[PDB]
Amino acid sequence: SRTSMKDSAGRRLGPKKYEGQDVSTGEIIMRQRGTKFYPGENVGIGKDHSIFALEPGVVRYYLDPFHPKRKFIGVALRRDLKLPSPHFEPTVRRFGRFELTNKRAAYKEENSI
Amino acid sequence: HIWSDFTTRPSSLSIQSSKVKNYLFQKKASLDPPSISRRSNRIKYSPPEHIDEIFRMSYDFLEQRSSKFYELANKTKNPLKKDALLIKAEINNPEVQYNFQFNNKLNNVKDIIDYDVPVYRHLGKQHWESYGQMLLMQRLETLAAIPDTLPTLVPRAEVNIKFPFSTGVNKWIEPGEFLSSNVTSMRPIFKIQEYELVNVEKQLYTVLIVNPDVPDLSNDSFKTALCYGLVNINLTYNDNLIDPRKFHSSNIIADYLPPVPEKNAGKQRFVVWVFRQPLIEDKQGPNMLEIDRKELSRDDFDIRQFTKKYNLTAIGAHIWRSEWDAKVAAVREKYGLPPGRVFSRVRR
Amino acid sequence: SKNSVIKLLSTAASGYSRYISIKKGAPLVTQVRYDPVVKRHVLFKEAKKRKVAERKPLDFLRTA
Amino acid sequence: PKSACSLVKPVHHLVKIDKSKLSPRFPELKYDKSDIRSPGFKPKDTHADRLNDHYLNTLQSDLLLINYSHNAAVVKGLKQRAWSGDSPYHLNRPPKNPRGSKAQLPDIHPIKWSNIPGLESVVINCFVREARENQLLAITAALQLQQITGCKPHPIFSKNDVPTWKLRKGHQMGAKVELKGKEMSQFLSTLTEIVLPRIREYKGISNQSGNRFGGISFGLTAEDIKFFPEIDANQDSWPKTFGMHININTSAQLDYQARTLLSGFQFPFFGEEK
Amino acid sequence: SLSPLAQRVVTQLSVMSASRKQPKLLKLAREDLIKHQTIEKCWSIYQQQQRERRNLQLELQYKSIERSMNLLQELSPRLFEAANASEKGKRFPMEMKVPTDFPPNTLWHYNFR
Amino acid sequence: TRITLPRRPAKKIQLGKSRPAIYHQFNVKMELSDGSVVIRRSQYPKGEIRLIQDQRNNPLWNPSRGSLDRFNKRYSSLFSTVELSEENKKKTQ
RNA sequence: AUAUAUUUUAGUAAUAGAUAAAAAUAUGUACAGUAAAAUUGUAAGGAAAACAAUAAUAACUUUCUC
RNA sequence: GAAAGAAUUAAAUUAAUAUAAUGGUAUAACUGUGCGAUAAUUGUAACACAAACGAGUGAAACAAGUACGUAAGUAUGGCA
Ligand SMILES: [Mg+2]
Ligand SMILES: [Mg+2]
Ligand SMILES: [Mg+2]
Ligand SMILES: [Mg+2]
Ligand SMILES: [Mg+2]
Ligand SMILES: [Mg+2]
Repeated sequence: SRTSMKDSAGRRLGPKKYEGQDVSTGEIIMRQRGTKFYPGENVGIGKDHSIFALEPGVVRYYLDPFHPKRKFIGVALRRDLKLPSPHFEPTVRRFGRFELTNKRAAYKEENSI
Repeated sequence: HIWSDFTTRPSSLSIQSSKVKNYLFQKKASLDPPSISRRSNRIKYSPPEHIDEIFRMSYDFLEQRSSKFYELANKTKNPLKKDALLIKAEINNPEVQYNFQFNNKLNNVKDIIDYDVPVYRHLGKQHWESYGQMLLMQRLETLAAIPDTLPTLVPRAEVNIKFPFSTGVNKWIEPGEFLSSNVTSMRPIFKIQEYELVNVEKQLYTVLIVNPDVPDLSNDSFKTALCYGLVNINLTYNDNLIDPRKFHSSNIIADYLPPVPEKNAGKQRFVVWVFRQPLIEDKQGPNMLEIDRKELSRDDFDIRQFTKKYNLTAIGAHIWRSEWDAKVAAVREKYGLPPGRVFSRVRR
Repeated sequence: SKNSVIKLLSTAASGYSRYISIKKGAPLVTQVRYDPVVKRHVLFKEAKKRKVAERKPLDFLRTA
Repeated sequence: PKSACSLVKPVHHLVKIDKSKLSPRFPELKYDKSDIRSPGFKPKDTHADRLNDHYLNTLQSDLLLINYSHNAAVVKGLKQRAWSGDSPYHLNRPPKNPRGSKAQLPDIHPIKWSNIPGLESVVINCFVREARENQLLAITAALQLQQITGCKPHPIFSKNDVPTWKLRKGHQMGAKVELKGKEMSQFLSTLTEIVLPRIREYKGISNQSGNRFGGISFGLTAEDIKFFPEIDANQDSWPKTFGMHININTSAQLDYQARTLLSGFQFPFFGEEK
Repeated sequence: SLSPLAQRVVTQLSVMSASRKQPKLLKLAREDLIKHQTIEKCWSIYQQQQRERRNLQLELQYKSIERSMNLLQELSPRLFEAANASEKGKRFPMEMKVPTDFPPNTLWHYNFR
Repeated sequence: TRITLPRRPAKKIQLGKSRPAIYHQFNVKMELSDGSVVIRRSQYPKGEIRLIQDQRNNPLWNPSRGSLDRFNKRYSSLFSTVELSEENKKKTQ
């Protein structure tokens, strides 16, 4: 006899973060083999086509008319925003830094070049 | 022979250099080109054979065509059509081609390239479309100065800026340049070169330099800042350099505040926009407009809202972008602005 | 053994060195990489000696 | 590489950015090849083309007159058929391929003053099959082609592999040359006058030859090439000589129109037409 | 090193090649360049005009044919039918030759068949 | 086994610097079978050629309009139609 | 026309185009383009070597012209 | 009315992807070409995915240096 008793395990390749879900920077929204979902707004894409969040926000799945026949995952900076954002409106940006109210810290920062 | 006549036609259509003109129009290939300044090089040079007679024939052909066009041009009443006819007549003139190609378009001398003349203006427009306009568009799109400030641009006027008063050096700013705080310490100089047919006497303009990237920590985002605001400026095709000479203190809706980027706040886009005024009929002379100076604010400035209010149309744009350096504190001190904030290096 | 290991020693004489793999008869492998002792990009060269598959030096000067 | 995800970003303006012009890399390349300042400059309209002039004067009007069919409407070709929506599986389904063919066929227009048939291009494909043994034979064939045309040939390489015929893949084997405009016209004139009459039992081009749409072809043996005046003048210099295929491409809607056009330029046609 | 056949092949190759056979680049003065441009542009315009003239003439001929055929259809149906036949295998006569540079010894043949 | 010319390193034609192959060509006069001359540009150095067998003397191109030679030469006194009629009895075949 | 001297040419070798599905540098970046099959043909060529051809132009810009 | 350009629409990922099979890829990840041969570099790597541990995977950001690109930027080996 000779049996075909050999197989790899399942690659855990679902969506790891869902519509309306809060995200943090670095977090993986999708694991996939090839771009089933394309990286949308405020979202990066890795070597393994893994969509990850570039900013803190709300994960949103959407279609964009500019790219028909392509699904997108992006991260809205608030829950208020429809994440296929209006084209000619200005981009919702995050400053994401804090001023150094502390005097010593500010001085150190000024010194550093 | 319409192109030899200068009774009704401007002086600019001729070549001002006499030697060059003589070289162009001779009966044999005897003379040597004025372009080649050096004797040895002239000796070395040999122009292609038979070029003269054929050239003369071509001139005659195109001169005839121009004359025919002129027959139509004078009968025409409406202005844009007339201008187009004039362009058609003179665009193939060798002399005007020589003038345009081989002399400066930016700081045009009126006798050589007159932008009051329609043909020369058309040529200048074409030149702008070929390179400078495309570049400007690229810099607006890539840096994200269009959607962030003002939705779109349909580039009509070529806008070039300069910073003569601060340092001393002469340099037209390439769009999307990084300028030092020393360079942009004092105000800039605009040159709004208009290529469309427009009423020079009536048409006024406004110029707004806006900084979309100043950080607002309440919103955790950015806000706009009107760094320099002029209104009701008069341009002329040749007389178009917007300098403290031209505009009065009444024209300044918001007088120049310099780029003073904060440490680690990032790179700050400064995108000048040039709008033309709405032109009112049944009113001789330039129609002014009053700006509510308490209503518009400098620390936060809705450009789009402002445009909507005064019914402006953005014809031109230019952009530089400043970031923090050692001298920004000195600039602030000179202007009497406060010490200036310092942010964390990490965008956490 | 088809692919052998080699030691690339930094040309700026720090002592820093990086190791890479090559085919047995591959050309001499020099590469410019960051030397952290010197804090710059420097040339690396093979410290040891080894035999090479001798390619005919292609002649740009048109011979004969 | 952090990723392979290709995704062109949309823009916020309608100006067409020519990216080539914004660089300062290839200043000679910014000029058109027609422009004198380009190193690629070549005098195009050097002398009056004779065959072309003849076509313009005599033939074109005659051809138009021939091809007039009264109130002739357009004949649509075989195209990809859409599905009837009589099932919800038709909803994003690709269209059925054409009726007879796998590839779509073009519409045949009525001939009017605009779309009169005329010569478009000649291509002279010479694939020498002995060059599977000897690469130098390909070179000689290319030279011959150049001599014949006065135009630069392009080398043909073996695209396929096969054992029965001793043929490798990626081996230089003969050459080709697409003639266009005045050189092509000259070549046709030479064919009509010098070469094809010196072929002994030459009936003509077959009427069964051709594409379905405005393309006619034939071939010359190695015996026939020695009648070309460039080859004939030095028979010592040309010991070997290679046959060739000659693809004539017309601006004809159909093949009978193309045949008629070629006849106008003194090409004989012998076989029973389709 | 090389055979006589190899040598002859090399010579043949050289005939086709641009190696050390081509002159210097055609440089012009600015005035000369302008003159050239004006020559070329004018020529191009002339060619366009000629094309339009010929094209116009062809259009006029087509219109005349259309006018004729309608009239024929109106008057005599049989004549119209005869006119409007498929001329699929129509061949230009072999006497209508492509006009040479200079004429032959016998300009015209008065007898035939 | 395969006869070849082995390639040297190729010369780098830079982008923009590529020049079109304008081969050396002479204006050559072809006189056809009849006296009709035609000018054609040609690469071989010969200003004038006169052709013997052309379309202008081929029957296919105008329908409306040396062993044999040796034989004629050495059977000339006999003068070899009448001769055909004499030597053509079609009974035997 | 011919002699000597001093040079110059002839080492004859392919890409001429940002080349684009013959073969060849498999990682970077910048710019650009589209394959395949099947069908109709064509010198040896044949089911199977190579080359050609095979969906639609409404609107827009420029040019010439009635 | 004609010529040229810009192109758009339809179709296609059946070819091609160093290599199995699957998913992805013409907006090309496929192919050609210039430069290059550098990022098949150096210290800190949060946060995620996966996950008994040992390991494995994607990776923002900070700092040093390099290559290409007018620029925007891209590159810490290869469509996965
Ligand atoms: Mg599994
Ligand atoms: Mg697949
Ligand atoms: Mg878990
Ligand atoms: Mg662990
Ligand atoms: Mg790969
Ligand atoms: Mg790759």
